[PDB]
Amino acid sequence: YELQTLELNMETLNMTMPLSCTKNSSHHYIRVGNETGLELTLTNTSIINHKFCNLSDAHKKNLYDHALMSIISTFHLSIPNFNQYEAMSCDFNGGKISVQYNLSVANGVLQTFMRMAWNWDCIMTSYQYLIIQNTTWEDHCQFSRPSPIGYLGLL
Amino acid sequence: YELQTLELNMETLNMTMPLSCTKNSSHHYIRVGNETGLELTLTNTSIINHKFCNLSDAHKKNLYDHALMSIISTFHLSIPNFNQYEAMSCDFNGGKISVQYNLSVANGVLQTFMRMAWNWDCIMTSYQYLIIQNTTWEDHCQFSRPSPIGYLGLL
Amino acid sequence: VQLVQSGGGLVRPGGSLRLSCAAAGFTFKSYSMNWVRQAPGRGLEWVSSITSRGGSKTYYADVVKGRFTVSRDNAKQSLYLQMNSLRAEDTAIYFCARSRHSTSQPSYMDVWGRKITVIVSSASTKGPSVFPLAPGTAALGCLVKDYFPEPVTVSWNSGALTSGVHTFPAVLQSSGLYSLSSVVTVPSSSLGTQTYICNVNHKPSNTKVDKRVEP
Amino acid sequence: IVLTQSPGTLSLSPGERATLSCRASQSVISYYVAWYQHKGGQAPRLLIYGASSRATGVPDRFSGSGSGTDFTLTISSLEPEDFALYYCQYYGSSPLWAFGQGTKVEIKRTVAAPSVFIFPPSDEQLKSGTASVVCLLNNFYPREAKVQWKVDNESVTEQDSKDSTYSLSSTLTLSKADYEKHKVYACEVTHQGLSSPVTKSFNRG
Amino acid sequence: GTFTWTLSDSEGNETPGGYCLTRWMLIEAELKCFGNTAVAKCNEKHDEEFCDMLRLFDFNKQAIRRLKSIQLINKAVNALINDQLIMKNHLRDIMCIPYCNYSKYWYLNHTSSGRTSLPKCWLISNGSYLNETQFSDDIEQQADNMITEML
Amino acid sequence: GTFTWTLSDSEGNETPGGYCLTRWMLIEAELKCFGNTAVAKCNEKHDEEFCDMLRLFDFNKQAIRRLKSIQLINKAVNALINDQLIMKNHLRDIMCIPYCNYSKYWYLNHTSSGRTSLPKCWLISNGSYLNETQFSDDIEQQADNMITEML
Amino acid sequence: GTFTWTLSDSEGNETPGGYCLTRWMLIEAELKCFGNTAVAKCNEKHDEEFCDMLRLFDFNKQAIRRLKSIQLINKAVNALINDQLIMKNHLRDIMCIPYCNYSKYWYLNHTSSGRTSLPKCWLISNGSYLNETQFSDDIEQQADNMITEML
Ligand SMILES: *[C@@H]1O[C@H](CO)[C@@H](O[C@@H]2O[C@H](CO)[C@@H](O)[C@H](O)[C@H]2NC(C)=O)[C@H](O)[C@H]1NC(C)=O
Ligand SMILES: *[C@@H]1O[C@H](CO)[C@@H](O[C@@H]2O[C@H](CO)[C@@H](O)[C@H](O)[C@H]2NC(C)=O)[C@H](O)[C@H]1NC(C)=O
Ligand SMILES: *[C@@H]1O[C@H](CO)[C@@H](O[C@@H]2O[C@H](CO)[C@@H](O)[C@H](O)[C@H]2NC(C)=O)[C@H](O)[C@H]1NC(C)=O
Ligand SMILES: *[C@@H]1O[C@H](CO)[C@@H](O)[C@H](O)[C@H]1NC(C)=O
Ligand SMILES: *[C@@H]1O[C@H](CO)[C@@H](O)[C@H](O)[C@H]1NC(C)=O
Ligand SMILES: *[C@@H]1O[C@H](CO)[C@@H](O)[C@H](O)[C@H]1NC(C)=O
Ligand SMILES: *[C@@H]1O[C@H](CO)[C@@H](O)[C@H](O)[C@H]1NC(C)=O
Ligand SMILES: *[C@@H]1O[C@H](CO)[C@@H](O)[C@H](O)[C@H]1NC(C)=O
Ligand SMILES: *[C@@H]1O[C@H](CO)[C@@H](O)[C@H](O)[C@H]1NC(C)=O
Ligand SMILES: *[C@@H]1O[C@H](CO)[C@@H](O)[C@H](O)[C@H]1NC(C)=O
Ligand SMILES: *[C@@H]1O[C@H](CO)[C@@H](O)[C@H](O)[C@H]1NC(C)=O
Ligand SMILES: *[C@@H]1O[C@H](CO)[C@@H](O)[C@H](O)[C@H]1NC(C)=O
Ligand SMILES: *[C@@H]1O[C@H](CO)[C@@H](O)[C@H](O)[C@H]1NC(C)=O
Ligand SMILES: *[C@@H]1O[C@H](CO)[C@@H](O)[C@H](O)[C@H]1NC(C)=O
Ligand SMILES: *[C@@H]1O[C@H](CO)[C@@H](O)[C@H](O)[C@H]1NC(C)=O
Ligand SMILES: *[C@@H]1O[C@H](CO)[C@@H](O)[C@H](O)[C@H]1NC(C)=O
Ligand SMILES: *[C@@H]1O[C@H](CO)[C@@H](O)[C@H](O)[C@H]1NC(C)=O
Repeated sequence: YELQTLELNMETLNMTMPLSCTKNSSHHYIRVGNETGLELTLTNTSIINHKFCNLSDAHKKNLYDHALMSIISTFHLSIPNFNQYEAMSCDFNGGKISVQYNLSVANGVLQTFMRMAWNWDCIMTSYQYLIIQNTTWEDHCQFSRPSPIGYLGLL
Repeated sequence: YELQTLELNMETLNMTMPLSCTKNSSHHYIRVGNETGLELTLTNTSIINHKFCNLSDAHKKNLYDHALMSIISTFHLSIPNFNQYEAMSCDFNGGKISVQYNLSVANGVLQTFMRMAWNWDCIMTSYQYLIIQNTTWEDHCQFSRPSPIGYLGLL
Repeated sequence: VQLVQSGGGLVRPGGSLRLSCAAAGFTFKSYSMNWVRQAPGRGLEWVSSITSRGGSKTYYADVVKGRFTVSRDNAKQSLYLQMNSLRAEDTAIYFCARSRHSTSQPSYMDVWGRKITVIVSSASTKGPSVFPLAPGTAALGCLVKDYFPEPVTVSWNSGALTSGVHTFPAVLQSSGLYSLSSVVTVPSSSLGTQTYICNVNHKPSNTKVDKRVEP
Repeated sequence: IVLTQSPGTLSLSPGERATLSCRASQSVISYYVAWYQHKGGQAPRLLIYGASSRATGVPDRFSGSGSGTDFTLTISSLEPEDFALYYCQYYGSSPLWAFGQGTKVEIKRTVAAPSVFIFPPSDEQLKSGTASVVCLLNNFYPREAKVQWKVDNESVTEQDSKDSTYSLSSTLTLSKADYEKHKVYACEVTHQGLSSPVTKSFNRG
Repeated sequence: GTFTWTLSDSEGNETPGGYCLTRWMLIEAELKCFGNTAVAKCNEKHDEEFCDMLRLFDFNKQAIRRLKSIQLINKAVNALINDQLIMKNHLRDIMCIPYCNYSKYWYLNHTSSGRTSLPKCWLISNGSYLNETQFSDDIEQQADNMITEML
Repeated sequence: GTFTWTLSDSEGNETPGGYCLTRWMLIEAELKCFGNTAVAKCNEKHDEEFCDMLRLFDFNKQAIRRLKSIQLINKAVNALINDQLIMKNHLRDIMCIPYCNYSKYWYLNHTSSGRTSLPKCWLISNGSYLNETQFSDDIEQQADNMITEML
Repeated sequence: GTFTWTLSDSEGNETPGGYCLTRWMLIEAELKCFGNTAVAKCNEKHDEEFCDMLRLFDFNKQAIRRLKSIQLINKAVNALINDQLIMKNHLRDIMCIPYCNYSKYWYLNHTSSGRTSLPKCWLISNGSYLNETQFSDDIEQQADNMITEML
């Protein structure tokens, strides 16, 4: 005869499953492990201008963090279709991680955004570049509490 | 209200589905049809020294038994994170069958064996080679009663 | 959740006894029950088992088969352990515990109970006798002999001196009566200064004997 | 099943790690193995249920491992209230509840010299019925001690928190008419700290 | 997805439905036929294993007769069984927990009526089988609904 | 496929079944435990959005202890959850309809008995939650069920 | 996976549940309204053909109304329907057994009450629709349910 509400904390499921949260439509957060963190930032500018990258040696050079490559691999695979030209590029020199996508096609990447940190048409955003970067702990989860369904559904 | 037990015989499900059984920790028997047979073994010795082997002519020759190659097809397809680089020691000259690999990456193939006939870390067996062979209708299936769900799990 | 119960005590050889384990605070029928004893000095021993809300499968220890019966009543939620033809090896402390036995849950007794003393004896309680043990640093003692298994309190100088006093727990005897010795150690200076009196108070028969041990 | 613990008694001080071993004979299913704690007055607790698991209200100083016929219970750090009896338990086989024999963990210290005393009977004990003589040792360590009685050449308390050092008594008993035979009686006690045996005797009168 | 196959019944059956295992698919046993009511619980629960074996037996029985390779099951592996039972048992095995090897089962029979329960498979652990006592409550919990089956 | 996992239960529970939820994965609350009767309904419904979270909690609880990467959940995701719920809520949100984000839940407590019912979840739309009145009938509908629980 | 879609309900319906077919949805017929009691059995079954068709009809209504290519169903097909029914019917057709084809259905109408039954689908076999007596017992089997519906 009495109504009650409970809100679940999704922070305990830390390492068993990656998590994700939202500050603003510019950048999305991914956390894996105890501390490992990735930013998915929308920006009109380009921070790297190298013209050649490839994925075979990225897993072949074998000195990387192998628990991290998986999320960007599933991001690369889950996009519906892809242009023959490799507009997207990557760079992992020095151990760092940098994956850039030249938005300026966008339909698939925008639905991937709608799912990773979660009418139907090809409306595009005014931003022109996606940057995929390493980050520190800092704080990206304050407006909305983090959840694991941003990654479970796209597996 | 009394208790009873019954034990199913998987021998009848003979030709509809492949069957598999175990002798010891390094031996596996695969049977399809009525007389054909495959041996899956772990052994420290190399046999085939031919470093060149392609899979296109394997299905292109068409002189092979087309109801058998599918099982080893699913076997090398189900293994995860396979590099497709080298060490593929396949051989089918004269119509025969032979597949072997180096174990010295092995985590995936050992998990494959554990699934195909039945903690979690990168277990390193001391054996160095995996042998695929044709065989005759012997009495391998004696240590444990053969079951078909080993193949169902992989599929 | 906890189990409350009572029972046990002194029973003459050849009698009959009943152990009751009452239950409160959980769904009784959905659990299995165990009766386990602990003899003085050794490890725990099985006594009996019973399964869940069928009363069907019953198991007893290999040693004590036959003289025991175990049953469970769901209406009053009580474990009843009926003991017949008592022997001389039943003196121990009993626990009544509960555990479930399925696929998902491993086996463990979690909600235990209260220990229950059980003792068998031929004679009744008979008041002990107090003996003196007067001798850099020396020691003096009070001994009590011809003593019943029930607990007693023995004290020096009405409890004024509570430092360096050792009371020895009763130990297995031959005749069938316990006994115990207490010793207190003091330096040479304190000798002959403070009056020391051995006091024994024993609840069965309420024997309160106070003997002033002096030369 | 024959199920035993090892070692019989452990002596260690807080700060380091310690291990206890449980061994059986028949093949052991790891999923039905429990580890139990038994202190003085309180009812026994459930330290671990499962081969390597955790209880609801247990500190993180405990861990378990093993397989086959070997079980290792490891405590990485100690506590002032972690010295009592331990047990390893298996469900099934014969009988259904296979409790272990026993284990005990104590504190380590250097050797100490016992204080010895001998108490002979008195003249009033003709009313006692049977003569008794008490050979008493106090404040000795370690547990290894042997007591014997000689003609013409048991009781123990618990380890105390304040001192952690043991006591021992021997109550030699002789029938009244049997005592008037001899006149000199000795009790001797030996322990590893004192290699040379020390024997003390008394003369009737 | 979800399994969709159905029981084909027999000719000499005493009831309209209900499978009856024959002599050739059992070890050291005769032919036994279960009641229709017990089989009626297969098409309404996803946490049972014996009905998967019955579905495979039926599929093979129709395959041998009504048709004269192995792509028949590659195309129909899902329609018969549930892969998540395989996955769940594999996860139980990899965590060193009792699991089910799909080989032998235990059921509960009635001396007079013959009404039987749906068998659940016997559990193993590292090449060693269990005893009856280790899952005693299971053996009795089903017994309870037997009384409830009288209602 | 179909979810197949089972609930582990806990030592020291009022009843054999029933999942008790601790205080390390809640917000502004201590540990909270549900009745076995409410737990009995997860293994029979597919549209419930709550029991998936209990299954994920139990999987993590049993993966932290009896182990020592992330591929485990890659292999177990289907056996744990139902991706069709994710797709259903995605298609419902893309059509601008209130949808459940699996963040907070409402249940019908009972003051004395404590027989809490299985919670559905609060919905959301464009970042704003709802109000108690907007799903009034829902709040009442489950109430009817509890009356039938008296039977 | 499992189907997860729901019912959109109507405005003038007597009962909150239930789905009313339109005249422009049938052939040589009028609009028909099914009771909520009958349609309450779609969410608790997996071997029916009518409820999948209703799910597709609901999805079509919502898609044409609340939006303005074909990838929508390319992504929602698993949610709306169950491919295992397609596999089952295809296997029954390849082995030459009478089978359903999602074209025409049959149900029972109680004239006075107005309560209906879930329409199980008709059967075809190699270009010839079945004749009524062939599945006679089924036509009366569901009839027995109406007796049990009196309770
Ligand atoms: C990463 O996950 C761990 C595991 O849950 C979190 O640590 C828990 O934190 C809660 C809240 O303080 C404690 O009650 C638990 O005891 C902790 N568990 C362990 C194993 O330490 C940790 O907080 C998570 N990381 C972050 C940054 O939140
Ligand atoms: C291959 O499968 C067939 C089909 O079950 C087996 O033949 C059956 O064997 C049993 C056992 O004696 C007989 O009762 C059946 O009548 C046989 N069915 C036939 C002949 O159609 C055969 O034994 C199996 N062979 C192997 C090597 O496994
Ligand atoms: C399992 O048993 C088989 C057969 O009993 C063993 O196969 C042996 O293989 C070696 C070559 O690797 C031969 O020289 C032997 O003649 C085979 N038979 C034997 C040893 O009986 C196989 O080695 C066994 N598995 C293991 C791990 O030892
Ligand atoms: C989002 O917030 C970050 C805060 O670091 C800011 O740098 C960025 O410009 C913001 N973007 C938008 C679109 O508000
Ligand atoms: C990939 O890119 C690296 C970087 O220059 C280059 O050395 C390599 O040849 C390319 N191809 C492969 C197959 O690695
Ligand atoms: C992210 O991690 C890589 C790993 O070595 C490191 O090289 C890079 O500097 C990190 N990025 C930061 C700290 O912003
Ligand atoms: C990104 O795309 C834009 C398209 O407007 C192009 O002008 C620009 O050169 C591209 N950046 C590259 C190729 O680095
Ligand atoms: C990027 O460019 C678009 C149009 O060129 C503009 O609308 C948008 O505000 C720009 N974003 C930023 C962060 O300046
Ligand atoms: C196995 O079968 C192949 C196919 O005919 C044949 O070439 C080979 O010789 C066979 N091996 C044995 C050992 O019989
Ligand atoms: C393993 O690698 C060695 C080279 O180190 C090669 O000689 C041998 O043929 C390989 N064996 C297999 C089975 O691939
Ligand atoms: C294979 O070689 C490894 C490494 O030398 C050894 O440990 C193992 O026992 C060998 N296996 C045999 C000889 O069967
Ligand atoms: C299984 O049983 C064997 C005894 O045959 C034992 O050596 C082994 O440790 C047990 N456990 C595993 C995981 O093999
Ligand atoms: C099962 O019971 C038998 C008694 O016949 C016993 O020998 C065995 O150890 C028990 N446990 C098993 C087989 O795991
Ligand atoms: C159950 O018992 C009856 C009578 O003993 C027997 O006819 C029947 O076959 C038994 N059930 C099975 C499955 O064998
Ligand atoms: C339901 O409410 C009662 C008091 O009204 C409280 O004791 C109980 O904990 C509540 N249930 C839950 C699951 O919190
Ligand atoms: C059932 O019959 C009644 C009256 O005979 C009619 O109004 C109703 O439309 C019928 N049902 C359907 C589904 O047409
Ligand atoms: C139905 O009846 C007609 C004539 O009465 C007959 O030709 C037809 O074959 C029957 N239906 C079937 C499916 O046989």
